[PDB]
Amino acid sequence: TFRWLAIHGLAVPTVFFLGAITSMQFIQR
Amino acid sequence: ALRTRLGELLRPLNSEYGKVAPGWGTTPIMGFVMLLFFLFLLIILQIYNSSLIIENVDVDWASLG
Amino acid sequence: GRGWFDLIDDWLKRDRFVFVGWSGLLLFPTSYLSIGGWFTGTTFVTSWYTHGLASSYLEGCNFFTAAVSTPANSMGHSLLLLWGPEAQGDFTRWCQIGGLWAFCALHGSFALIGFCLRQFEIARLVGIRPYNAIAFSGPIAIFVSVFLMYPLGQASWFFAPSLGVAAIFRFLLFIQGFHNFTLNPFHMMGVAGILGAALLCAIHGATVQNTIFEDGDAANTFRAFTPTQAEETYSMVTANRFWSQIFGVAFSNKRWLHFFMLFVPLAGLWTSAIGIVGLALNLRAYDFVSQELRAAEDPEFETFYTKNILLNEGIRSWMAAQDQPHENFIFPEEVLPRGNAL
Amino acid sequence: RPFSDIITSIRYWIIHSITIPALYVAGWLFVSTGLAYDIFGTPRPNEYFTQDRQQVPLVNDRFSAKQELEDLTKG
Amino acid sequence: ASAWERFCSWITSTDNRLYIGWFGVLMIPTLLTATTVYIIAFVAAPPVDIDGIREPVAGSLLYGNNIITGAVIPSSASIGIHFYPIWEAASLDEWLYNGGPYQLIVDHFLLGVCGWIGREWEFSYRLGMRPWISVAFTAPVAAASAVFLVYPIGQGSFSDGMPLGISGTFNFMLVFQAEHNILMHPFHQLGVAGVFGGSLFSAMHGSLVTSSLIRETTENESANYGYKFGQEEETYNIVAAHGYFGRLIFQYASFNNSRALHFFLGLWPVVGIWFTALGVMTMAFNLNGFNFNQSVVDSQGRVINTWADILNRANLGMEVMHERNAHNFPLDLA
Amino acid sequence: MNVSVAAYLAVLLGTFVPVVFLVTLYIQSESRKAGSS
Amino acid sequence: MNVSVAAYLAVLLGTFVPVVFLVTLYIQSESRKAGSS
Amino acid sequence: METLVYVFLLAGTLGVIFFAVFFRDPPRIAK
Amino acid sequence: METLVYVFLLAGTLGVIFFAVFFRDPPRIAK
Amino acid sequence: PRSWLTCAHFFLGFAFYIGHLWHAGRARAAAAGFEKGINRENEPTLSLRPID
Amino acid sequence: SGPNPNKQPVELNRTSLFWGLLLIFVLAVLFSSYFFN
Amino acid sequence: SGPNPNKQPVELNRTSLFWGLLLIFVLAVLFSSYFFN
Amino acid sequence: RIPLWLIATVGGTLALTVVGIFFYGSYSGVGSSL
Amino acid sequence: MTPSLSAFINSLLLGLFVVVIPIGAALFLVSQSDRVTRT
Amino acid sequence: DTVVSSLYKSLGGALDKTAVYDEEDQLLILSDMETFPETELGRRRVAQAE
Ligand code: CLA
Ligand code: CLA
Ligand code: CLA
Ligand SMILES: C=Cc1c(C)c2cc3nc(c4c5[nH]c(cc6nc(cc1[nH]2)C(C)=C6CC)c(C)c5C(=O)[C@@H]4C(=O)OC)[C@@H](CCC(=O)OC/C=C(\C)CCC[C@H](C)CCC[C@H](C)CCCC(C)C)[C@@H]3C
Ligand SMILES: CC(C)=CCC/C(C)=C/CC/C(C)=C/CC/C(C)=C/CC/C(C)=C/CC/C(C)=C/CC/C(C)=C/CC/C(C)=C/CC/C(C)=C/CC1=CC(=O)C(C)=C(C)C1=O
Ligand SMILES: CCCCCCCCCCCCCCCC(=O)OC[C@H](COP(=O)(O)OC[C@@H](O)CO)OC(=O)CCCCCCCCCCCCCCC
Ligand SMILES: CC1=CCCC(C)(C)[C@H]1/C=C/C(C)=C/C=C/C(C)=C/C=C/C=C(C)/C=C/C=C(C)/C=C/C1=C(C)CCCC1(C)C
Ligand SMILES: [Cl-]
Ligand SMILES: [Fe+2]
Repeated sequence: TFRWLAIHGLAVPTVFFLGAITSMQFIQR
Repeated sequence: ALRTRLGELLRPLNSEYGKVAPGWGTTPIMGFVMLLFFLFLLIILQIYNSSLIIENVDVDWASLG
Repeated sequence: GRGWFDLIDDWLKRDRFVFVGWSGLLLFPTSYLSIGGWFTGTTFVTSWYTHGLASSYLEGCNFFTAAVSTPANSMGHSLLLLWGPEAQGDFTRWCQIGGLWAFCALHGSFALIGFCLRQFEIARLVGIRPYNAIAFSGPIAIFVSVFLMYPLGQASWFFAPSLGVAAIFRFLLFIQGFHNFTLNPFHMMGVAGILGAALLCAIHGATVQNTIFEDGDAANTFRAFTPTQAEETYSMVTANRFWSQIFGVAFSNKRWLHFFMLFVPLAGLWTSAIGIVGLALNLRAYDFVSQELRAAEDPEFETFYTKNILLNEGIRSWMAAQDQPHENFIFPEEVLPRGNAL
Repeated sequence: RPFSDIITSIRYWIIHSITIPALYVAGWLFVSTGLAYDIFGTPRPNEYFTQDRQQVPLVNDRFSAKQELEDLTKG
Repeated sequence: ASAWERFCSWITSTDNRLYIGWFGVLMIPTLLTATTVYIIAFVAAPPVDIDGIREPVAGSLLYGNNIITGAVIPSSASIGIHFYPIWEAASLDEWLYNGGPYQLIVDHFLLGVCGWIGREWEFSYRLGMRPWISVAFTAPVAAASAVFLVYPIGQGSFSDGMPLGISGTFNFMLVFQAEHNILMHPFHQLGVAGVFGGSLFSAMHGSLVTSSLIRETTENESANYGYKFGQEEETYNIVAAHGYFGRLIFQYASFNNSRALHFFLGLWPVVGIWFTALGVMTMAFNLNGFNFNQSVVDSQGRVINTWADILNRANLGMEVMHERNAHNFPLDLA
Repeated sequence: MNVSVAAYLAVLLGTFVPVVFLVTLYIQSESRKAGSS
Repeated sequence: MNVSVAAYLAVLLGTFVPVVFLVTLYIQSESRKAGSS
Repeated sequence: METLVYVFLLAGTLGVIFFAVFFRDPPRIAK
Repeated sequence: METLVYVFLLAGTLGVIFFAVFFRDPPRIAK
Repeated sequence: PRSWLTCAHFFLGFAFYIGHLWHAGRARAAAAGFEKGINRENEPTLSLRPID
Repeated sequence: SGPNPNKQPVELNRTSLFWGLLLIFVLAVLFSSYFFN
Repeated sequence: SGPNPNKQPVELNRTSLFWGLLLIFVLAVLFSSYFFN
Repeated sequence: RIPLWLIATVGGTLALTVVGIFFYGSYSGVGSSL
Repeated sequence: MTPSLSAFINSLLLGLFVVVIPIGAALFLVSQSDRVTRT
Repeated sequence: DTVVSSLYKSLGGALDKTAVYDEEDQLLILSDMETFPETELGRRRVAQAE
């Protein structure tokens, strides 16, 4: 599970933050 | 090569080069004291940093008088 | 292998995709906690309560203007522990006083320590000399001198380099305007090391790629190399002749060449670190006193140095009000140093 | 096993036709809910200034920083 | 068996200590002229009216400068980018008043470095080595042409080229940042990536080659003597360095091929410096770096500052203080 | 120019002492090489 | 007391240059003697 | 007078460069 | 400041005398 | 539009000078027949007399 | 106490001589303008 | 034009070193009081 | 089973789409001067 | 005991029970389970 | 076993007694230089160079 832990510790925050950023593009003041 | 009085006096203090206790020896207590000294250094660092305010410990020039 | 310490050592030093090692117990958490922290601070956390700025993608900033801004100047040099007397365990107030910068910087220092320890560990286990761990000492010196010792010599963490792109550009121009760091001979030695290292990289790459031996019949010559070959893939003699008769001098020894390639950037970084350590205490090579006195007594004596001093005065006066909001600098238009027209 | 050997496997994509978009949308509702502004204290577009607070807010003491932060962020 | 043939053989001779060649025929006189005039003007030259406002600026050692403040001042702004040789001046004194030595040195030096590019190609052809070291040299030359020639052409004055000094170089930097915001311009950022990556890869490559040196030396002897010039065998274990670097980061990142490694070494700084030279060439014609000033406004619409605005404050201070007596109108269009 | 006066000694001797040190280290070494033969 | 300023350079360098010359001539000779053996 | 020192130092650097180019140790292949 | 130079020169002469007395080349009879 | 056109065509002119240098050098090397590398058998430098 | 077995020769080849001379002269050039002030 | 047959070594024994150092230092001592003025 | 060239094509297309959405947000809404 | 001292002691306790002890236990269990062969 | 006995003040170091002499020579630089055989191409190249 160490491979899983490393790759997913990198990935899960990355996709979460990318979704947040793509949403943040539409805040529209 | 040369033998001297002070050399003879101090020879027992330099006669056990390479003598090693077998195994881990005193390493556990070494690590425990390492932990304690780390904690002490952290305490005094946070005291002067004023992240650890101790009563009756005023870290300031004005504490002198 | 039997003992518990031996078992942990055996597992940590296992040959897998990502080498962990004992240093990994210090690198992987802190490094992770650094990088995500940056990605957190540059994405959601603001500088509104510390600098008066927006510094997150949420506030509207882009990759350039987004940063993890330094703490407030009132914080001084506090460690800004989340449990400390400033935030007192409150995550929101901690992020609002810029404690996330302290988080990122203090975890990054230990991440650099862990990575240098990783270099030492892998060099030891593989069984080569530890020259890569000593070359990373240059970057360690840069980080320590610029992000830790400089603010620790100044009033607070506020004057440290805020972790960003536009933030770093502001740090560059601030340091120039207030310290005149281009005139610092140690900065000069550092930029010499950096540009000379880039020069060495470019010349070495071109020379090696252009004195390659013909080890194939393909016009594309990358496939004509084998990793395990015991033959040099390029002519040292031909390169030596080329550079000797073009430039007068040339490397004749590969080992000297590759140590030189190491030494130049590392020496540059350490030299510039000395200069920034000097700048921490305002011990700055700001001025040449002889020219200042001559220009004071001779109003027709002008040099590019004096023009740079005037530019530094302009930077300081026109930047202080918005760059140090905690000082509450109100400079009227009367006192601001200006020129004719613009 | 090698990276390309995993990526072209169908099982990989049966897993990640559902797992990846789930968190990609979780971030969307993280910020669209306004939850980020509350966790991280970031002012919204209508919170940089307020009545008697048409100037920049700044913390001017180390130890009472939380106190003046509430005082400034009473809203 | 003809005099011209013997002359061509001598010029293209691989037996001269320093190769001349046909590009050297143009390089050596031009570079020697530039060196001579630069040395003479740096040690002793009268002050130069750089800004065309009858305010001479001292750049020579004899007129109260040190090595750091000394410079060959750019030409007068009154000249513009008109050709200003010695024979176009009423006297040599007024040739020196308006900074003609800068034009002379810059023209001869640019021609000389072009000749250096060509001469690098030439020797390689005589050697039988592959070309392209010359192509790598172009990146440094391109930057020099961008600062010394293209920026005057775009701005329209040789006063705008970089001074041939150290403090004048800093002055040119600060004015360029004030007027163009070069730091936010992405080509300069690519150049910064180029030089930083060049230093990184130089340190890394040197460290790994020095770290895996094969044992060919005794303990009371420098390790460099383990390599003999012209030897056939490799002086270090590529496998050891490759494996160490693979364990350091991950296996796929490492360059198992040495030729690809050295191509990348030659590529990264050359492309970075090409990009930053091109960036200066484009800001010569006033295509400036990014301007995110007042890009964040609240719901009411008032500006919330960003780091771009705080950088703008420094740029504005430099803008207002540069050339205090030269501008009579609010816009710095020139 | 109101320049310092010990700066002359500083520059000249800080150039001279290392320079003569290097020249001595070179001459010693060469002499030894010649003496070996 | 008011004294010259280049006299410092005169004295110090006129002592230094011959001294390093003598030291170099000695070390070089010794190195050669050691190399012969 | 500092121009004397500056000129002397620059000339010395140029002389070291000259002697390094033209009086180098000649490269030769070992045996 | 000249007292510094005078003292340094006198001390250097005394040091040369010391090294000449105590680190001389030992006289030995040839064979 | 003047800035756009001037900057673009100055960029492309410099880039095509670089392309000229690359292709002219390669043409000369390939015509002479050493665009793939130095022949280990007949290296020209080893036949040349040493300088200095 | 007799001859020391740890005695070793010391060397500085000509390339190193030129490198050292260049370093010292360039450091003098760089720092002279700062020492004079 | 090849090796010169007129090449000869040069020496300065330690007694001569001390004599030269003493001469130079004493000349400096004597003439410093005249150079400073 | 899925050809890796198609996977690379679709993945690069999606990544470029995400970056272009970032670019649009750069020319629209908060963070844009308008 | 001031609030800062209580916070410091609590920080030490949470550092133990959230960082040091979990990582150590995981290392011990994984090293005891996944063992090298022929040591 | 006792408290004081547990620390084994009496037993030298708590775990320390009867120490062995370490054998490895820690101040030892390896000297196994490697010989690379001369190829025929190498002989041809040095012949041309000579
Ligand atoms: C490699 C691991 C590692 C390292 C080296 C660090 C290092 C750091 N962290 Mg931590 N951190 C880690 C993992 C790590 N962290 C992890 C995994 C998390 C996520 C849960 C965090 C979350 C975190 C936060 C949220 C913060 C830090 C902070 C810090 C800094 C302050 C440390 C401190 O004083 O803590 C306290 C001291 C210790 C933890 C050491 C404990 C020593 C022993 C084991 C205690 C023994 C108890 C003793 C017997 C008790 C008796 C009572 C009394 C008499 C002594 C420092 C740079 C602070 C920071 O960066 O502020 C800007 C901060 O706010 N970290
Ligand atoms: C020719 C132009 C030139 C050059 C080459 C340099 C060169 C330098 N300058 Mg600069 N500088 C210049 C012009 C130039 N300057 C001018 C004109 C000014 C005045 C406006 C300045 C003002 C200036 C200042 C104020 C400072 C410098 C500094 C430096 C040094 C930076 C070293 C470095 O690589 O830091 C890069 C940083 C590091 C190597 C630290 C560690 C980096 C770690 C390893 C990064 C790991 C990242 C990790 C993988 C996570 C990534 C996450 C991802 C999402 C991003 C270097 C000597 C600094 C200095 O002197 O420091 C001693 C400094 O503080 N310069
Ligand atoms: C750490 C921070 C940092 C870094 C890394 C850099 C990096 C760089 N900056 Mg700088 N810069 C900084 C901060 C920094 N800058 C700041 C804060 C500012 C704002 C004030 C600027 C403003 C700025 C400007 C305005 C410019 C730069 C430029 C550059 C580049 C200079 C090197 C170059 O192109 O050489 C390439 C090589 C050469 C220029 C040398 C030419 C060599 C010739 C061909 C031969 C010379 C022969 C010689 C005369 C004789 C030989 C003698 C013999 C005896 C050996 C480089 C990318 C310049 C650039 O990009 O130029 C294109 C530029 O114009 N920067
Ligand atoms: C800005 C320039 C610069 C960067 C970005 C950089 C980055 C890097 N250095 C590395 C290595 C090296 N760099 C070297 C020499 C140099 N490095 C230089 C300059 C740089 N080096 C220079 C000039 C030299 C020449 C001396 C060597 C010799 C090595 C390596 O061996 C090593 C490597 O493996 O390279 C492939 C790599 C691995 C570091 C690591 O794992 O740290 C561990 C720490 C981590 C991951 C946490 C970072 C903590 C930092 C300090 C604070 C937080 C930073 C934020 C997350 C991001 C800030 C963003 C900014 C916009 C502000 C990485 C690519
Ligand atoms: C009147 C006058 C004269 C006017 C002058 C006025 C003026 C302004 C003066 C300038 C003053 C000046 C000189 C001051 C400089 C001060 C300064 C900042 C000094 C920095 C010094 C310092 C200690 C810095 C530390 C960093 C440091 C170590 C940098 C060194 C930089 C350096 C020399 C790098 C190498 C550069 C270089 C040209 C390399 C060439 C190598 C080359 C020949 C390749 C050969 C080669 C390559 C191969 O790949 C192969 C395979 C083979 C075979 C081979 O051969
Ligand atoms: C027709 C035009 C001709 C113009 C030619 C001009 C060439 C200029 C020569 C410079 C070389 C200087 C001596 C370097 C020292 C030297 O003798 O090196 C010689 C050295 C030879 O090394 P080898 O590999 O033989 O050494 C192995 C041994 O060292 C064993 O360890 O080669 C290099 O390292 C040179 C590469 C750096 C070359 C750049 C040197 C720095 C140049 C900066 C000069 C300062 C300018 C300031 C002036 C005020
Ligand atoms: C912060 C903090 C506070 C207290 C305790 C706690 C442990 C929570 C601690 C630590 C938190 C941590 C470690 C959180 C983790 C967050 C992490 C790892 C966030 C990282 C997110 C990554 C992001 C966006 C990446 C975005 C990448 C982008 C655009 C890339 C751009 C690109 C795209 C999209 C396509 C091709 C071109 C290119 C440039 C490659
Ligand atoms: Cl005007
Ligand atoms: Fe190499």
